[PDB]
Amino acid sequence: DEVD
Amino acid sequence: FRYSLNYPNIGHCIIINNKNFDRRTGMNPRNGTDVDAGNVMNVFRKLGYIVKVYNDQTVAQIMQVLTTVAHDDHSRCASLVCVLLSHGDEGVFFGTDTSVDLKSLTSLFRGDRCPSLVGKPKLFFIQACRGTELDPGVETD
Amino acid sequence: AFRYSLNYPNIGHCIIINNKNFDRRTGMNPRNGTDVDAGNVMNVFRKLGYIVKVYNDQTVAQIMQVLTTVAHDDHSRCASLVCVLLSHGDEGVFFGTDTSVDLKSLTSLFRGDRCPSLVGKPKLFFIQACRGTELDPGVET
Amino acid sequence: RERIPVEADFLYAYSTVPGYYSWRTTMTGSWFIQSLCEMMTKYGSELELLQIMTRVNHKVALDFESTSNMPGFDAKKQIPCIVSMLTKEMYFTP
Amino acid sequence: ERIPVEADFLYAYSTVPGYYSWRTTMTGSWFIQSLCEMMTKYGSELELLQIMTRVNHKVALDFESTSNMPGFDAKKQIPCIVSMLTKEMYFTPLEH
Repeated sequence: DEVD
Repeated sequence: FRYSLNYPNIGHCIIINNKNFDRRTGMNPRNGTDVDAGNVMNVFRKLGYIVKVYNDQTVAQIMQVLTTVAHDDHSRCASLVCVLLSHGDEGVFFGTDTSVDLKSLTSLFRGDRCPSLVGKPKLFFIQACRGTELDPGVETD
Repeated sequence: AFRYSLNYPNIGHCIIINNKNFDRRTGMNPRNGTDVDAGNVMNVFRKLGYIVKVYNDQTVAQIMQVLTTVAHDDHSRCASLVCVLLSHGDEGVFFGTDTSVDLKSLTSLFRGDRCPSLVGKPKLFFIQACRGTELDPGVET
Repeated sequence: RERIPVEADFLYAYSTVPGYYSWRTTMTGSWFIQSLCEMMTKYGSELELLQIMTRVNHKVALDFESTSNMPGFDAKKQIPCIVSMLTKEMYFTP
Repeated sequence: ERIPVEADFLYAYSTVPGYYSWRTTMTGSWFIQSLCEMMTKYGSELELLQIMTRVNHKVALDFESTSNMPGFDAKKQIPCIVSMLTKEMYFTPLEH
Protein backbone atom coordinates (compact mmCIF):
# COMPACT_ATOMS: atom_id res chain seq x y z
CA ASP A 1 0.00 0.00 0.00
CA GLU A 2 1.17 3.54 -0.92
CA VAL A 3 -0.27 7.06 -1.16
CA ASP A 4 -1.25 9.59 -3.89
CA PHE B 1 -37.53 13.71 -9.16
CA ARG B 2 -34.95 11.86 -11.19
CA TYR B 3 -32.61 12.96 -13.91
CA SER B 4 -34.08 11.98 -17.25
CA LEU B 5 -32.16 9.38 -19.22
CA ASN B 6 -34.47 10.01 -22.18
CA TYR B 7 -31.57 11.19 -24.35
CA PRO B 8 -29.76 9.45 -27.24
CA ASN B 9 -26.48 9.35 -25.30
CA ILE B 10 -26.26 8.76 -21.58
CA GLY B 11 -23.25 11.07 -21.95
CA HIS B 12 -19.47 11.32 -22.03
CA CYS B 13 -16.98 9.88 -19.53
CA ILE B 14 -13.69 11.83 -19.45
CA ILE B 15 -10.90 10.14 -17.51
CA ILE B 16 -7.79 12.10 -16.58
CA ASN B 17 -5.09 9.54 -15.77
CA ASN B 18 -1.69 10.71 -14.47
CA LYS B 19 0.96 8.04 -13.70
CA ASN B 20 4.30 9.80 -14.31
CA PHE B 21 5.16 13.29 -13.14
CA ASP B 22 7.70 15.98 -13.97
CA ARG B 23 10.91 15.11 -12.10
CA ARG B 24 11.10 18.78 -11.06
CA THR B 25 7.99 18.05 -8.92
CA GLY B 26 9.53 15.15 -6.99
CA MET B 27 6.16 13.37 -7.01
CA ASN B 28 6.58 9.60 -7.22
CA PRO B 29 4.99 7.53 -10.01
CA ARG B 30 1.40 6.41 -9.42
CA ASN B 31 1.86 2.78 -10.37
CA GLY B 32 -1.36 0.88 -10.89
CA THR B 33 -3.35 3.91 -12.04
CA ASP B 34 -3.79 2.15 -15.40
CA VAL B 35 -5.68 -0.50 -13.45
CA ASP B 36 -7.97 2.23 -12.08
CA ALA B 37 -8.38 3.87 -15.46
CA GLY B 38 -9.21 0.62 -17.24
CA ASN B 39 -11.69 -0.48 -14.58
CA VAL B 40 -13.47 2.89 -14.76
CA MET B 41 -13.50 2.79 -18.55
CA ASN B 42 -14.95 -0.72 -18.60
CA VAL B 43 -17.60 0.15 -15.98
CA PHE B 44 -18.90 3.34 -17.58
CA ARG B 45 -18.63 1.96 -21.11
CA LYS B 46 -20.96 -0.87 -20.08
CA LEU B 47 -23.68 1.67 -19.11
CA GLY B 48 -23.45 3.45 -22.47
CA TYR B 49 -21.03 6.31 -21.79
CA ILE B 50 -18.62 7.27 -24.55
CA VAL B 51 -15.32 6.96 -22.68
CA LYS B 52 -12.22 9.02 -23.51
CA VAL B 53 -9.00 8.61 -21.49
CA TYR B 54 -6.33 11.36 -21.43
CA ASN B 55 -3.01 10.13 -20.06
CA ASP B 56 -0.25 12.07 -18.28
CA GLN B 57 -1.76 15.50 -18.79
CA THR B 58 -0.18 18.76 -17.68
CA VAL B 59 -2.31 21.42 -15.98
CA ALA B 60 -2.66 23.38 -19.22
CA GLN B 61 -3.49 20.26 -21.24
CA ILE B 62 -6.15 19.30 -18.67
CA MET B 63 -7.63 22.78 -18.90
CA GLN B 64 -7.81 22.68 -22.69
CA VAL B 65 -9.32 19.19 -22.62
CA LEU B 66 -12.09 20.16 -20.20
CA THR B 67 -12.64 23.57 -21.77
CA THR B 68 -13.20 21.75 -25.06
CA VAL B 69 -15.69 19.38 -23.41
CA ALA B 70 -17.42 22.32 -21.74
CA HIS B 71 -17.73 24.20 -25.05
CA ASP B 72 -19.10 21.17 -26.93
CA ASP B 73 -22.75 20.41 -27.62
CA HIS B 74 -24.27 17.99 -25.12
CA SER B 75 -27.91 18.61 -26.08
CA ARG B 76 -28.12 14.89 -26.84
CA CYS B 77 -26.17 13.89 -23.69
CA ALA B 78 -28.08 13.00 -20.52
CA SER B 79 -25.13 13.54 -18.19
CA LEU B 80 -21.39 14.09 -17.93
CA VAL B 81 -18.90 11.97 -16.02
CA CYS B 82 -15.34 13.06 -15.22
CA VAL B 83 -12.82 10.90 -13.36
CA LEU B 84 -9.64 12.54 -12.08
CA LEU B 85 -6.74 10.23 -11.20
CA SER B 86 -3.57 11.98 -10.00
CA HIS B 87 -1.68 13.27 -7.00
CA GLY B 88 -3.26 16.09 -5.03
CA ASP B 89 -3.27 18.37 -2.01
CA GLU B 90 -5.96 20.28 -0.09
CA GLY B 91 -8.10 21.73 -2.87
CA VAL B 92 -5.67 21.04 -5.72
CA PHE B 93 -5.06 18.42 -8.37
CA PHE B 94 -1.65 17.81 -9.86
CA GLY B 95 -1.05 17.94 -13.53
CA THR B 96 2.12 16.18 -14.47
CA ASP B 97 3.90 19.58 -14.20
CA THR B 98 2.40 21.36 -11.13
CA SER B 99 -0.85 21.78 -9.22
CA VAL B 100 -4.08 23.52 -10.21
CA ASP B 101 -7.11 24.41 -8.12
CA LEU B 102 -9.87 21.82 -8.45
CA LYS B 103 -12.42 24.64 -8.53
CA SER B 104 -10.80 25.84 -11.78
CA LEU B 105 -11.41 22.47 -13.47
CA THR B 106 -14.98 21.91 -12.29
CA SER B 107 -16.22 25.48 -12.74
CA LEU B 108 -15.78 25.05 -16.51
CA PHE B 109 -19.10 23.17 -16.48
CA ARG B 110 -20.95 25.48 -14.16
CA GLY B 111 -24.48 26.31 -15.26
CA ASP B 112 -23.70 29.68 -16.86
CA ARG B 113 -20.42 28.53 -18.44
CA CYS B 114 -21.79 25.31 -20.01
CA PRO B 115 -25.45 25.77 -21.01
CA SER B 116 -25.55 22.45 -22.87
CA LEU B 117 -25.56 20.72 -19.45
CA VAL B 118 -27.88 22.89 -17.32
CA GLY B 119 -30.19 20.65 -15.35
CA LYS B 120 -28.17 17.51 -16.13
CA PRO B 121 -25.90 15.78 -13.58
CA LYS B 122 -22.22 16.67 -13.68
CA LEU B 123 -20.53 13.76 -11.91
CA PHE B 124 -16.91 14.02 -10.77
CA PHE B 125 -14.97 11.16 -9.21
CA ILE B 126 -11.68 12.36 -7.73
CA GLN B 127 -8.88 9.97 -6.72
CA ALA B 128 -6.15 12.24 -5.32
CA CYS B 129 -4.60 13.22 -2.00
CA ARG B 130 -6.18 16.16 -0.21
CA GLY B 131 -3.51 16.71 2.43
CA THR B 132 -1.08 14.79 4.60
CA GLU B 133 -3.14 13.64 7.57
CA LEU B 134 -3.43 9.93 8.15
CA ASP B 135 -6.46 8.24 9.61
CA PRO B 136 -5.46 5.87 12.45
CA GLY B 137 -8.86 4.25 12.67
CA VAL B 138 -10.66 3.18 15.82
CA GLU B 139 -11.84 -0.21 16.99
CA THR B 140 -15.57 -0.86 17.23
CA ASP B 141 -17.81 -3.92 17.61
CA ALA C 1 -25.93 -4.04 7.44
CA PHE C 2 -27.10 -1.38 5.00
CA ARG C 3 -28.86 0.77 7.61
CA TYR C 4 -27.74 2.43 10.83
CA SER C 5 -29.44 0.63 13.71
CA LEU C 6 -32.22 2.30 15.68
CA ASN C 7 -32.21 -0.40 18.38
CA TYR C 8 -31.23 1.99 21.16
CA PRO C 9 -33.34 3.42 24.00
CA ASN C 10 -32.96 6.92 22.55
CA ILE C 11 -32.50 8.08 18.98
CA GLY C 12 -30.23 10.66 20.56
CA HIS C 13 -29.61 14.29 21.33
CA CYS C 14 -30.06 17.34 19.13
CA ILE C 15 -27.89 20.34 20.03
CA ILE C 16 -28.91 23.60 18.35
CA ILE C 17 -26.45 26.52 18.38
CA ASN C 18 -28.57 29.59 17.58
CA ASN C 19 -26.57 32.81 17.15
CA LYS C 20 -28.59 35.99 16.67
CA ASN C 21 -26.72 38.95 18.17
CA PHE C 22 -23.02 39.54 17.60
CA ASP C 23 -20.29 41.73 19.04
CA ARG C 24 -21.07 45.13 17.57
CA ARG C 25 -17.49 46.20 16.95
CA THR C 26 -17.08 43.23 14.61
CA GLY C 27 -19.60 44.78 12.22
CA MET C 28 -21.90 41.75 12.04
CA ASN C 29 -25.59 42.54 11.69
CA PRO C 30 -28.08 40.58 13.83
CA ARG C 31 -29.60 37.43 12.37
CA ASN C 32 -33.27 38.35 12.60
CA GLY C 33 -35.52 35.36 12.05
CA THR C 34 -32.93 32.86 13.28
CA ASP C 35 -35.31 32.28 16.19
CA VAL C 36 -37.92 30.84 13.86
CA ASP C 37 -35.25 28.55 12.33
CA ALA C 38 -34.35 27.24 15.76
CA GLY C 39 -37.93 26.65 16.90
CA ASN C 40 -38.85 25.00 13.61
CA VAL C 41 -35.81 22.66 13.82
CA MET C 42 -36.41 21.91 17.51
CA ASN C 43 -40.00 20.84 16.77
CA VAL C 44 -39.02 18.68 13.79
CA PHE C 45 -36.38 16.78 15.69
CA ARG C 46 -38.37 16.63 18.94
CA LYS C 47 -41.20 14.82 17.17
CA LEU C 48 -38.71 12.35 15.62
CA GLY C 49 -37.61 11.37 19.16
CA TYR C 50 -34.55 13.53 19.70
CA ILE C 51 -33.78 15.22 22.98
CA VAL C 52 -33.34 18.82 21.88
CA LYS C 53 -31.30 21.51 23.66
CA VAL C 54 -30.94 25.05 22.29
CA TYR C 55 -27.91 27.27 22.99
CA ASN C 56 -28.48 30.91 22.05
CA ASP C 57 -25.80 33.51 21.40
CA GLN C 58 -22.75 31.41 22.24
CA THR C 59 -19.21 32.65 21.86
CA VAL C 60 -16.57 30.48 20.21
CA ALA C 61 -15.24 29.40 23.61
CA GLN C 62 -18.78 28.66 24.82
CA ILE C 63 -19.61 26.61 21.72
CA MET C 64 -16.49 24.54 22.38
CA GLN C 65 -17.47 24.04 26.02
CA VAL C 66 -20.96 22.94 24.92
CA LEU C 67 -19.82 20.51 22.24
CA THR C 68 -16.82 19.28 24.23
CA THR C 69 -19.23 18.40 27.05
CA VAL C 70 -21.56 16.58 24.64
CA ALA C 71 -18.61 14.70 23.14
CA HIS C 72 -17.48 13.52 26.61
CA ASP C 73 -20.91 12.34 27.79
CA ASP C 74 -21.98 8.74 27.36
CA HIS C 75 -24.07 7.98 24.26
CA SER C 76 -24.37 4.19 24.74
CA ARG C 77 -28.16 4.51 24.75
CA CYS C 78 -28.27 6.84 21.70
CA ALA C 79 -28.64 5.75 18.07
CA SER C 80 -27.32 9.02 16.61
CA LEU C 81 -26.34 12.62 17.26
CA VAL C 82 -27.69 15.74 15.56
CA CYS C 83 -26.11 19.19 15.63
CA VAL C 84 -27.65 22.25 13.98
CA LEU C 85 -25.41 25.31 13.65
CA LEU C 86 -27.12 28.65 12.98
CA SER C 87 -24.84 31.71 12.79
CA HIS C 88 -22.80 33.85 10.40
CA GLY C 89 -19.86 32.23 8.67
CA ASP C 90 -17.02 32.46 6.18
CA GLU C 91 -15.13 29.87 4.14
CA GLY C 92 -14.29 26.99 6.46
CA VAL C 93 -15.19 29.01 9.56
CA PHE C 94 -18.22 29.39 11.80
CA PHE C 95 -18.85 32.55 13.79
CA GLY C 96 -19.41 32.65 17.49
CA THR C 97 -20.98 35.84 18.75
CA ASP C 98 -17.38 37.10 19.19
CA THR C 99 -15.24 35.85 16.29
CA SER C 100 -14.65 32.92 13.96
CA VAL C 101 -13.57 29.34 14.59
CA ASP C 102 -12.65 26.52 12.23
CA LEU C 103 -15.60 24.18 11.70
CA LYS C 104 -13.08 21.33 11.75
CA SER C 105 -12.46 22.25 15.43
CA LEU C 106 -16.16 21.81 16.23
CA THR C 107 -16.75 18.62 14.27
CA SER C 108 -13.50 16.90 15.23
CA LEU C 109 -14.67 16.75 18.86
CA PHE C 110 -16.84 13.81 17.80
CA ARG C 111 -14.12 12.01 15.83
CA GLY C 112 -14.06 8.29 16.55
CA ASP C 113 -10.84 8.33 18.59
CA ARG C 114 -12.17 11.23 20.72
CA CYS C 115 -15.87 10.34 21.00
CA PRO C 116 -15.86 6.58 21.71
CA SER C 117 -19.55 6.11 22.55
CA LEU C 118 -20.58 7.51 19.15
CA VAL C 119 -18.33 5.20 17.11
CA GLY C 120 -20.19 3.47 14.30
CA LYS C 121 -23.16 5.82 14.76
CA PRO C 122 -24.39 8.60 12.44
CA LYS C 123 -23.27 12.09 13.46
CA LEU C 124 -25.42 14.61 11.61
CA PHE C 125 -24.40 18.26 11.24
CA PHE C 126 -26.63 20.86 9.57
CA ILE C 127 -24.80 24.16 9.07
CA GLN C 128 -26.64 27.42 8.24
CA ALA C 129 -23.85 30.00 7.75
CA CYS C 130 -22.23 31.82 4.86
CA ARG C 131 -19.15 30.17 3.35
CA GLY C 132 -17.77 33.22 1.57
CA THR C 133 -19.17 36.24 -0.23
CA GLU C 134 -19.72 34.87 -3.74
CA LEU C 135 -23.26 35.16 -5.12
CA ASP C 136 -24.86 32.69 -7.53
CA PRO C 137 -26.42 34.60 -10.48
CA GLY C 138 -28.50 31.66 -11.70
CA VAL C 139 -29.25 30.45 -15.20
CA GLU C 140 -32.50 30.01 -17.10
CA THR C 141 -33.06 26.39 -18.15
CA ARG D 1 -13.22 -6.72 16.43
CA GLU D 2 -13.00 -4.42 13.39
CA ARG D 3 -11.45 -0.96 12.92
CA ILE D 4 -13.16 1.94 11.14
CA PRO D 5 -11.93 5.39 10.10
CA VAL D 6 -12.07 8.03 12.82
CA GLU D 7 -13.74 10.34 10.27
CA ALA D 8 -16.45 7.84 9.26
CA ASP D 9 -20.20 8.29 9.75
CA PHE D 10 -20.33 12.08 9.58
CA LEU D 11 -22.79 14.04 7.49
CA TYR D 12 -22.12 17.77 7.04
CA ALA D 13 -25.26 19.27 5.46
CA TYR D 14 -24.20 22.81 4.49
CA SER D 15 -26.78 25.41 3.56
CA THR D 16 -24.54 26.55 0.67
CA VAL D 17 -21.51 25.92 -1.62
CA PRO D 18 -17.92 26.59 -0.40
CA GLY D 19 -17.15 30.23 -1.08
CA TYR D 20 -20.76 31.37 -1.42
CA TYR D 21 -23.11 33.52 0.64
CA SER D 22 -26.06 31.90 2.39
CA TRP D 23 -29.51 33.47 2.16
CA ARG D 24 -32.07 33.95 4.90
CA THR D 25 -35.26 35.96 5.20
CA THR D 26 -36.09 38.07 8.23
CA MET D 27 -39.64 36.69 8.46
CA THR D 28 -39.57 32.98 7.53
CA GLY D 29 -35.91 32.27 8.35
CA SER D 30 -33.11 30.55 6.47
CA TRP D 31 -33.87 29.32 2.96
CA PHE D 32 -32.05 26.10 3.87
CA ILE D 33 -33.40 25.46 7.36
CA GLN D 34 -36.98 26.25 6.33
CA SER D 35 -36.60 23.84 3.41
CA LEU D 36 -34.98 21.26 5.69
CA CYS D 37 -37.85 21.44 8.20
CA GLU D 38 -40.46 21.19 5.41
CA MET D 39 -38.93 18.06 3.83
CA MET D 40 -38.20 16.46 7.19
CA THR D 41 -41.88 16.95 8.07
CA LYS D 42 -43.17 15.49 4.80
CA TYR D 43 -40.69 12.63 4.53
CA GLY D 44 -38.92 12.12 7.86
CA SER D 45 -40.77 8.92 8.69
CA GLU D 46 -40.40 7.34 5.26
CA LEU D 47 -37.28 8.39 3.30
CA GLU D 48 -33.54 7.95 3.80
CA LEU D 49 -31.72 11.08 4.95
CA LEU D 50 -29.60 11.56 1.80
CA GLN D 51 -32.77 11.31 -0.30
CA ILE D 52 -34.43 13.87 1.96
CA MET D 53 -31.46 16.22 1.54
CA THR D 54 -31.60 15.86 -2.25
CA ARG D 55 -35.23 17.04 -2.09
CA VAL D 56 -34.10 19.90 0.14
CA ASN D 57 -31.54 20.72 -2.57
CA HIS D 58 -34.35 20.76 -5.12
CA LYS D 59 -36.52 23.08 -3.00
CA VAL D 60 -33.73 25.58 -2.25
CA ALA D 61 -32.57 25.58 -5.87
CA LEU D 62 -36.00 26.05 -7.48
CA ASP D 63 -38.24 27.81 -4.94
CA PHE D 64 -36.03 30.71 -3.76
CA GLU D 65 -34.43 33.74 -5.38
CA SER D 66 -33.00 36.73 -3.57
CA THR D 67 -34.30 40.29 -3.44
CA SER D 68 -32.29 43.29 -2.31
CA ASN D 69 -32.47 46.92 -3.41
CA MET D 70 -28.68 46.87 -3.54
CA PRO D 71 -28.92 45.37 -7.02
CA GLY D 72 -25.50 43.70 -6.98
CA PHE D 73 -27.14 41.43 -4.38
CA ASP D 74 -30.50 41.06 -6.16
CA ALA D 75 -31.89 38.03 -8.06
CA LYS D 76 -29.33 35.57 -6.67
CA LYS D 77 -29.73 31.81 -6.19
CA GLN D 78 -28.51 29.14 -3.75
CA ILE D 79 -27.85 25.39 -3.76
CA PRO D 80 -26.95 23.50 -0.55
CA CYS D 81 -23.92 21.27 -0.25
CA ILE D 82 -24.46 17.75 1.17
CA VAL D 83 -21.14 16.27 2.37
CA SER D 84 -21.50 12.60 3.36
CA MET D 85 -18.98 10.40 5.10
CA LEU D 86 -21.86 8.03 5.96
CA THR D 87 -21.28 4.29 5.48
CA LYS D 88 -24.93 3.14 5.90
CA GLU D 89 -28.39 4.40 5.03
CA MET D 90 -29.96 6.70 7.67
CA TYR D 91 -33.67 6.22 8.33
CA PHE D 92 -35.31 7.92 11.31
CA THR D 93 -37.93 5.16 11.92
CA PRO D 94 -37.37 1.38 12.10
CA GLU E 1 -37.33 29.01 -14.16
CA ARG E 2 -33.83 29.88 -12.98
CA ILE E 3 -31.58 27.35 -11.27
CA PRO E 4 -28.25 27.94 -9.49
CA VAL E 5 -25.20 27.71 -11.70
CA GLU E 6 -23.58 25.48 -9.06
CA ALA E 7 -26.47 23.00 -9.00
CA ASP E 8 -26.42 19.40 -10.25
CA PHE E 9 -22.79 18.71 -9.46
CA LEU E 10 -21.53 15.71 -7.55
CA TYR E 11 -17.94 15.64 -6.29
CA ALA E 12 -17.19 12.11 -5.08
CA TYR E 13 -13.81 12.42 -3.39
CA SER E 14 -11.69 9.40 -2.49
CA THR E 15 -10.78 10.85 0.93
CA VAL E 16 -11.57 13.48 3.59
CA PRO E 17 -10.27 17.07 3.13
CA GLY E 18 -6.79 17.27 4.63
CA TYR E 19 -6.14 13.54 4.38
CA TYR E 20 -3.93 11.23 2.37
CA SER E 21 -5.58 8.85 -0.12
CA TRP E 22 -4.38 5.25 -0.42
CA ARG E 23 -3.46 2.89 -3.24
CA THR E 24 -2.44 -0.73 -3.47
CA THR E 25 0.94 -1.45 -5.12
CA MET E 26 -0.74 -2.34 -8.45
CA THR E 27 -4.34 -3.39 -7.79
CA GLY E 28 -5.79 0.15 -8.02
CA SER E 29 -6.63 2.83 -5.50
CA TRP E 30 -8.95 1.67 -2.73
CA PHE E 31 -11.60 4.22 -3.76
CA ILE E 32 -11.63 3.54 -7.48
CA GLN E 33 -11.62 -0.25 -7.15
CA SER E 34 -14.50 -0.09 -4.66
CA LEU E 35 -16.35 2.37 -6.90
CA CYS E 36 -16.01 0.03 -9.88
CA GLU E 37 -17.16 -3.01 -7.91
CA MET E 38 -20.25 -1.25 -6.56
CA MET E 39 -21.06 0.29 -9.94
CA THR E 40 -20.77 -3.22 -11.39
CA LYS E 41 -22.96 -4.71 -8.66
CA TYR E 42 -25.58 -1.97 -8.30
CA GLY E 43 -25.39 0.40 -11.28
CA SER E 44 -28.64 -1.06 -12.62
CA GLU E 45 -30.39 -1.17 -9.26
CA LEU E 46 -29.58 1.74 -6.90
CA GLU E 47 -29.39 5.45 -7.33
CA LEU E 48 -26.02 7.17 -7.24
CA LEU E 49 -25.98 8.32 -3.60
CA GLN E 50 -26.99 4.81 -2.47
CA ILE E 51 -24.11 3.37 -4.49
CA MET E 52 -21.56 5.84 -3.11
CA THR E 53 -22.71 5.06 0.40
CA ARG E 54 -21.84 1.42 -0.22
CA VAL E 55 -18.51 2.56 -1.68
CA ASN E 56 -17.87 4.55 1.53
CA HIS E 57 -18.65 1.41 3.54
CA LYS E 58 -16.44 -0.86 1.48
CA VAL E 59 -13.47 1.53 1.64
CA ALA E 60 -14.00 2.17 5.36
CA LEU E 61 -14.20 -1.53 6.27
CA ASP E 62 -12.18 -3.69 3.87
CA PHE E 63 -8.94 -1.68 3.59
CA GLU E 64 -6.11 -1.02 6.05
CA SER E 65 -2.65 0.13 5.08
CA THR E 66 0.48 -2.01 5.32
CA SER E 67 3.64 0.04 5.07
CA ASN E 68 7.26 -0.04 6.17
CA MET E 69 7.38 3.73 5.85
CA PRO E 70 7.45 5.14 9.39
CA GLY E 71 4.08 6.43 10.53
CA PHE E 72 2.11 5.08 7.55
CA ASP E 73 1.25 1.60 8.80
CA ALA E 74 -2.25 0.33 9.60
CA LYS E 75 -4.05 3.46 8.40
CA LYS E 76 -7.70 3.89 7.36
CA GLN E 77 -9.66 5.86 4.79
CA ILE E 78 -13.18 7.08 4.21
CA PRO E 79 -14.27 8.79 0.97
CA CYS E 80 -16.14 12.13 0.89
CA ILE E 81 -19.29 12.47 -1.21
CA VAL E 82 -20.20 16.12 -1.94
CA SER E 83 -23.68 16.43 -3.53
CA MET E 84 -25.32 19.47 -5.12
CA LEU E 85 -27.64 17.16 -7.03
CA THR E 86 -31.32 18.12 -7.12
CA LYS E 87 -32.72 14.75 -8.29
CA GLU E 88 -32.10 11.04 -7.93
CA MET E 89 -29.48 9.74 -10.39
CA TYR E 90 -29.91 6.26 -11.86
CA PHE E 91 -27.75 4.93 -14.66
CA THR E 92 -30.50 2.83 -16.26
CA PRO E 93 -34.03 3.77 -17.38
CA LEU E 94 -35.53 1.05 -15.20
CA GLU E 95 -33.78 -0.15 -12.06
CA HIS E 96 -33.97 -3.89 -11.46
